[PDB]
Amino acid sequence: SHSVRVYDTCIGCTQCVRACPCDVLEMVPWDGCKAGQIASAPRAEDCIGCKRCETACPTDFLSVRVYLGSETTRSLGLSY
Amino acid sequence: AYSIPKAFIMMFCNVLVISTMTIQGKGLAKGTPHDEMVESFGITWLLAGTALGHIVGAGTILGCSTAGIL
Amino acid sequence: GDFLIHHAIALALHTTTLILVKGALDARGSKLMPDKKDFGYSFPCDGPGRGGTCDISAWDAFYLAMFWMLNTIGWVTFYWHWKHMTIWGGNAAAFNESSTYIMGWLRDYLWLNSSPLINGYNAFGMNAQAVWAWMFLFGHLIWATGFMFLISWRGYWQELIETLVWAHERTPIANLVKWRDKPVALSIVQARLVGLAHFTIGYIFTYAPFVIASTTGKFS
Amino acid sequence: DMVGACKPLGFFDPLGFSKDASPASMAKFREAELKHGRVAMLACAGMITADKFHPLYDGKLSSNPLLAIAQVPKLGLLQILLFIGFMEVFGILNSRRPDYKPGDFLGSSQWDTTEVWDNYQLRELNNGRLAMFASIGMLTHAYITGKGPLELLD
Amino acid sequence: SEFVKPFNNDPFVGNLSTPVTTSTATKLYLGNLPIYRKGLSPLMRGLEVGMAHGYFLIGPFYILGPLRNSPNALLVGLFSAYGLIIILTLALTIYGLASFQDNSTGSNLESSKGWRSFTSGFTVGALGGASVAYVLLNNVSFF
Amino acid sequence: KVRVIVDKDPVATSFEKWAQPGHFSRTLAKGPKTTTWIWNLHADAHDFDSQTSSLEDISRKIFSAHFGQLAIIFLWVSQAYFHGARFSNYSAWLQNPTAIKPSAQVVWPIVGQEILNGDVGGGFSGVQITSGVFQMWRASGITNETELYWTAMGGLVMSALMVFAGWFHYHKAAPKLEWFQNVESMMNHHLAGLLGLGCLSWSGHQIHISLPINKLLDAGVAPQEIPLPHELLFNQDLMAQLYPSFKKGLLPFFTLNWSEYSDFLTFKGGLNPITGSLWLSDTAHHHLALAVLFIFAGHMYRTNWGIGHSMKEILEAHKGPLTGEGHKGLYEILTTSWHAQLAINLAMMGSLSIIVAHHMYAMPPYPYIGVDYPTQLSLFTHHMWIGGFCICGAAAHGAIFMVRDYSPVQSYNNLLDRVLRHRDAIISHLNWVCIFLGTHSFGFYIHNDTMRALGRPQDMFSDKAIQLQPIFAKWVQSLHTLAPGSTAPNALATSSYAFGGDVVAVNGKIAMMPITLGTADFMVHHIHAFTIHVTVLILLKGVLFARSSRLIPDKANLGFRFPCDGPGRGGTCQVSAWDHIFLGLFWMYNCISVVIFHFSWKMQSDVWGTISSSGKISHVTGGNFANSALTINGWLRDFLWSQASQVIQSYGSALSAYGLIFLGAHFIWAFSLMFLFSGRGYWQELIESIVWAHNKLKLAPAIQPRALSITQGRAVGLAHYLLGGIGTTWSFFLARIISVG
Ligand code: CLA
Ligand code: CLA
Ligand code: CLA
Ligand code: CLA
Ligand SMILES: CC1=C(/C=C/C(C)=C/C=C/C(C)=C/C=C/C=C(C)/C=C/C=C(C)/C=C/C2=C(C)CCCC2(C)C)C(C)(C)CCC1
Ligand SMILES: CC1=C(/C=C/C(C)=C/C=C/C(C)=C/C=C/C=C(C)/C=C/C=C(C)/C=C/C2=C(C)CCCC2(C)C)C(C)(C)CCC1
Ligand SMILES: CC1=C(C/C=C(\C)CCC[C@H](C)CCC[C@H](C)CCCC(C)C)C(=O)c2ccccc2C1=O
Ligand code: SF4
Ligand code: SF4
Repeated sequence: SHSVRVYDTCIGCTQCVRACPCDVLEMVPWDGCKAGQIASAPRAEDCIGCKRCETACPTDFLSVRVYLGSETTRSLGLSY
Repeated sequence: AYSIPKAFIMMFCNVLVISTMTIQGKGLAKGTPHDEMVESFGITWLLAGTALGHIVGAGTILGCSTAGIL
Repeated sequence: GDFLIHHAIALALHTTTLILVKGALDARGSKLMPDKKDFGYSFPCDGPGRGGTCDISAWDAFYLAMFWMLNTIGWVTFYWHWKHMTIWGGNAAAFNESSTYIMGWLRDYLWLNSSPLINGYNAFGMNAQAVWAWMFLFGHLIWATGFMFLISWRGYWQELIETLVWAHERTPIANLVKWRDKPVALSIVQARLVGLAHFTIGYIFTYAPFVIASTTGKFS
Repeated sequence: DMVGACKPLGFFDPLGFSKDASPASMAKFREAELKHGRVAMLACAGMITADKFHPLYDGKLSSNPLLAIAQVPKLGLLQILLFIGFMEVFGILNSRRPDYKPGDFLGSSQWDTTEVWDNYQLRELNNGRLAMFASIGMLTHAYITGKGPLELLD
Repeated sequence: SEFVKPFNNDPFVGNLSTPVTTSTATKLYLGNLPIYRKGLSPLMRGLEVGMAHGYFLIGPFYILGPLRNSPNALLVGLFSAYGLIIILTLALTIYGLASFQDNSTGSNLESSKGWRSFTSGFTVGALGGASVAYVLLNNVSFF
Repeated sequence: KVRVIVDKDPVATSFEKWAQPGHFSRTLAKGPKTTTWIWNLHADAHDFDSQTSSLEDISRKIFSAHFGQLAIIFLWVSQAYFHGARFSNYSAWLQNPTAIKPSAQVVWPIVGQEILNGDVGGGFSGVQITSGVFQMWRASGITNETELYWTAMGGLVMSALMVFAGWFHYHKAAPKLEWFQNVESMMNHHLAGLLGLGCLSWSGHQIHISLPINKLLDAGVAPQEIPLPHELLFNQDLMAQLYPSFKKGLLPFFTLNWSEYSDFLTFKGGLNPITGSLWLSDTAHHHLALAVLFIFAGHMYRTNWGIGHSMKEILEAHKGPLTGEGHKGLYEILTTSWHAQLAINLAMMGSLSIIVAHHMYAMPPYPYIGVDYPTQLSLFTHHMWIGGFCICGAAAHGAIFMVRDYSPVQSYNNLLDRVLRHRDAIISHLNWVCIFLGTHSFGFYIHNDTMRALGRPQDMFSDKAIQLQPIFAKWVQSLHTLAPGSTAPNALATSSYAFGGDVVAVNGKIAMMPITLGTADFMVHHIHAFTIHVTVLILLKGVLFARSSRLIPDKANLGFRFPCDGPGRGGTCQVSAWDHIFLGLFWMYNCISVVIFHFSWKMQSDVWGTISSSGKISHVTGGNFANSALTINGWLRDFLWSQASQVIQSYGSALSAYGLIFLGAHFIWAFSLMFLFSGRGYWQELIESIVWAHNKLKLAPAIQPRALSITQGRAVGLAHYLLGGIGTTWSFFLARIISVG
């Protein structure tokens, strides 16, 4: 499965979770950001790797980042 | 028009078309009275009826002339 | 003609070096992707975000420079073969006069010297160069087949394979025979590799019959 | 009950048959009716087309229906018989099935059919009846005159 | 009057109950073919399939082969059919090896023993069918 | 009630939004920040549906845009007529059509390009034309240049009128959506009013001006002594001298003695022996019959009066057991969505252009056009290409409708829904058809090549080794040859001489000749079928999977054209219906290229040529198609290599322009492969390096440069590919045919 990571440059815009089509990402409380939340990836096994989170991320470089890795049925998104 | 057979054929075709035509489910052949057809459709009932009567009359007259029947 | 073709060779060498040097130096990272070293050498892309990130991995700079390698060596070998064919025929004036323009290159080298190859086999019979003619058209076919992989990309073929999977699973009799590995379209890098290999192999297998068969038929 | 009843004759059954007969007998009657109609339609179409358009066998087989089959080779007749026998053993298995609907190889009891289905079934039945009369007429004309249908019409 | 409905009353399965898929004729023909016939052992299924395929495999090679216009046309066609049947049963054996790796049930096409029996029946039936077709084509003057 | 309702002064006439470039688009109205803004401007220029949300405004914009297009077309017709009037040898060609080469373009002497003004005969130097306009005007009856000049001026006036109408119907009096949605009245007026009266007026023009002038010209009267059309129009005595039935007047029309006009309203068929083209009396009768047919057709649909049909009820009445609700909702779809109408109309327009190409070569309609071999090849190839392009536009706009204007509420359980619900079966079966057809058709060629290379001609799929005869095509040809006696008794000759009959020839050259079909024709026709089927596979898959697919359930959300959905799921590259169109354009290019190559080789080998007095028939290539079209080697040698001589050897002659365009088209085709194979990331990094170089000298632009978008790179590659290929074939065909014919 792919590896989803979130770096502390996040600004709690919750747009990665909205762009997420597989419920891989969720907001959790945090101290560093003023919004008091940070994206996290507790369900990376469901990740497919379309990087809509990366597309929607507005930071100068991506606070949320996806590294493609081992392929599975879920990651390949095969209905068969 | 020149020939009495041609006039007879055209008149018969026009009358047949006017009798057997149907507009929006109303027609003389379908037991709609003449007065009701006149009120519902007006002179559009005669204009379309005689136009198609002339078309079918031309078709039958030209066919009969080709076949030598006339 | 030698002046012009040498400057063309310089163009091709400098462009190939440009592509390869840029790939090598931007392999670690770039302004569009400063963390490329984390992804590695050969990865498909970074997605459509940031305007699109096709062919960014610096393996794709090998892929793209292989085309220029084939181009430059093709120009070099065309130059050598024509300048030597004319001199072997004692007709160097033809090269000195016609090599100064591309129509002369297309007419007096390819079209003129392609006759003994394509006439390896015809309707009236066949010669010992029939094998070379077959191969010229076979290299043509492989080169053309590479264009499919190079132009058409993965999503179309993945959807098509999904339809074929549906058909195989739903047909009777044949559905008793069932795969073990789920069929999928070729990966992005895989298909780039396959298309490049088809391009290169068609290139060599369609030029080798020409350079050998024309030289053999003319014997000069 | 069934679909055969039609406007010109209504429920045509002067000689009983329908009553005092088992449901199996009624199903057999309708299966035979549909088989006769279908075979007769095929025969009528074959005679009509083969009178004036017979490209097979180098166009040498006669237009007479009662002599073309005589001139057809033995292997062709054997293959036609084998095909018809295969269709008929499928019909026999359909008869043995527990949800048989006389003549219905399509199933048609497992879909939400409506009155249009019955109307189309009646269309099949009436065309089959017309072909049943017509094909026997064609064969009798061929025996009498020696000409086929369209040749006789000429 | 709908004629295309969900497959087995399941709208969310990727299929449709069309006349082609589900009609009584289709059900009868498919279920009575050897691969789906009831009570046939895997050997019998393989045997029937084998003779059916080996009977017709000879014909293409016999008529359209390189030695069609030769006195040994039929013999060459039979040898070609034998070679193709050898390749086919090798394909069957490797397919069984790859698919039915671990199995102890038997008497089922989806088991190692059952598939081996099916392949054996196919091989014997195909060889016999090709030989019978050779004999018939030699004695074609009968028909 | 069908009525006219418009809004008065809906838009002000001002240049403020000329100055503001991206006014139409919400996103582009802000201003440029990157060079992608410039590209997006042109990409979204005419996307009215994306620009606004009012169907009324979209319809008004479309209507006035159509007026602008009509103005451009009128200017184009004006250019044709005016150049014929002024810069052409039309008078010399009219005096001597067989010997004089038509030409209506002259190049100035600037850089030695005056060599292109070749010797075309008649004491005139210019560029030979291949549009057939000379034969068109000869058919129309134009015999002098004042007529060409005046019709050119009239065309200019019409173009100005169209520009004025386009301005008026958007800025002064724009119609309403209620006016636009009167499809029944529109169909009535276009059938009876546009097509019917157009055919009627053309038939009148023919009967009054074209039959007399053409008959006199064929008799031998030179154009100077021809009576003028205004004289012929009312001089019934001269018309009676020419066609005796004209002395009877219009009474034989009003009374149904239509047979009296048999002399100038004929059913002869075949080709006129003098001009080697269709009889103009037959053409006049044809157009008159069509006028009657269309005026009859145009009274079908309902309007303000009670009589008439309604397309809504006609569609809703057509539903069957295997289709559920049937055609319910399609009337609403086609009344609300412009893209569906565009799709249907483009498909029909393209197929009709292909039919025009197939008919014009087989039945040469204009005088001396059959012997004009460049004109026939040019018109056929042109219309085939236009047809393919229009068909792919049809597929693209069908996909656009599916993405944007589709909605299940209106299409619950109709034909569109039922088609979407088994698109998988449709595409899988077409996939099998494509594989089977391509395998067999191209494997015939590959088998033949292999056997020839192995020295086994007896094992080939040839006319004498293993015949694949087109029995059905031969049967249809036989029926069409026997038709004039049996099934078309009043027709004297065949509809076309391609099916069979005599060999029509004018002077030495052959206008038409029977086209015999054999094994090579079987193979190439099945190749055509395979190519058409694969193009349909790509386009139909793009249309059906526009909404979604097993790979992307929410493909409709992304849009119509989008680059991808990331590298997930193994890679979702080119999943868009736009990318399906991009792939299908390559395939129609392949299809039409093979079709035109087949046409060119078959006609030069088997129809075109010269016939001697003794009856010897000598063809351009010598009938080599039947034996050399069996192998790809023969296609490469006896067609491409053999006929490229006239192109490559063109330097220093009038066809040097064709040689230069040949090389340039090759260059552009090769250039396109850069865009087709490369990717945006490489070019963006290279642009970053170049931007650094510019920033070092303090000249990096405020509008930051960017690599082209992925969709744009694909579009640019496709456009350059198509331009290069079509230009290569254009130069090759024109040079070859002008040199040899
Ligand atoms: C042999 C073919 C055949 C068969 C098996 C049937 C069977 C049936 N028809 Mg009949 N039918 C037929 C031909 C046939 N039909 C033909 C050609 C017509 C057109 C006139 C009709 C018209 C018709 C109508 C209008 C109706 C039926 C109906 C029925 C059903 C009830 C009557 C019954 O039991 O008849 C039993 C029939 C037989 C046992 C066949 C043999 C009959 C005698 C013994 C010999 C043949 C008669 C006669 C000598 C003909 C040949 C001479 C000459 C013409 C050469 C039943 C399913 C009714 C129905 O379906 O209601 C629900 C119904 O409404 N049929
Ligand atoms: C696809 C196109 C094609 C076709 C039609 C043929 C045809 C032929 N080739 Mg081949 N050939 C091809 C491509 C093709 N070739 C290519 C691409 C090459 C280059 C490698 C060659 C190279 C080649 C050589 C070197 C030779 C041939 C030869 C032959 C002949 C015999 C081959 C043979 O034994 O087949 C055997 C075929 C079969 C056992 C089965 C074929 C498929 C069956 C009939 C399909 C039935 C489907 C059925 C309807 C499905 C539904 C059934 C259900 C309803 C019950 C034959 C004329 C030989 C010859 O003598 O030529 C004259 C020969 O020496 N070919
Ligand atoms: C009746 C004809 C017709 C109409 C009205 C439309 C209308 C439309 N199309 Mg188009 N389309 C057509 C035919 C038509 N199409 C055909 C034949 C095809 C098949 C190729 C397409 C394929 C197509 C696609 C795939 C798409 C559209 C789209 C669009 C929309 C935006 C177009 C735009 O703004 O372009 C403005 C104009 C330009 C950008 C300039 C284009 C320049 C071309 C590519 C090259 C011209 C080369 C020139 C002729 C020769 C150069 C020679 C050289 C030597 C210099 C618009 C609704 C787009 C959309 O989003 O639709 C909703 C879209 O994605 N169309
Ligand atoms: C010469 C170059 C080439 C070749 C060989 C192919 C081949 C194919 N393309 Mg195409 N394609 C090309 C260029 C080419 N393409 C280019 C440049 C593009 C980019 C625009 C595309 C884009 C494209 C798309 C988008 C699609 C295709 C499709 C197809 C397939 C069509 C179905 C078919 O007939 O398969 C049969 C195979 C052939 C015709 C190839 C030659 C066959 C010979 C005769 C041998 C066959 C016999 C045997 C099995 C093998 C030989 C023996 C061997 C064991 C040694 C096929 C695999 C379509 C597809 O997949 O449809 C199912 C499809 O969707 N192509
Ligand atoms: C259904 C159908 C169809 C199809 C058909 C088919 C598919 C057929 C086939 C057929 C065939 C394909 C047949 C076969 C046969 C076979 C046989 C008859 C065989 C035999 C064999 C034998 C007898 C053997 C023997 C042996 C053995 C076993 C072993 C050892 C050796 C020996 C020799 C002893 C069609 C299309 C028409 C249409 C309609 C329906
Ligand atoms: C009876 C008969 C027969 C048969 C026939 C048949 C079988 C037919 C079929 C037919 C058919 C089978 C038809 C079909 C048609 C179709 C159509 C007509 C369609 C249309 C479509 C459309 C119009 C579309 C549109 C669109 C697009 C394009 C895109 C988007 C969407 C939409 C929808 C908008 C025979 C031969 C024996 C002969 C005698 C008679
Ligand atoms: C070559 C190439 C480029 C480089 C092209 C770029 C950056 C755009 C080039 C457009 C030019 C500027 C158009 C005008 C060219 C004129 C000759 C320039 C002189 C005029 C100036 C005043 C602008 C891509 O960006 C690209 C992107 C995606 C897939 C393939 C490719 C691709 O193949
Ligand atoms: S920067 Fe990315 S991860 Fe952080 S809040 Fe914004 S969208 Fe979410
Ligand atoms: S289409 Fe291909 S190259 Fe482009 S972003 Fe998607 S995976 Fe990368």
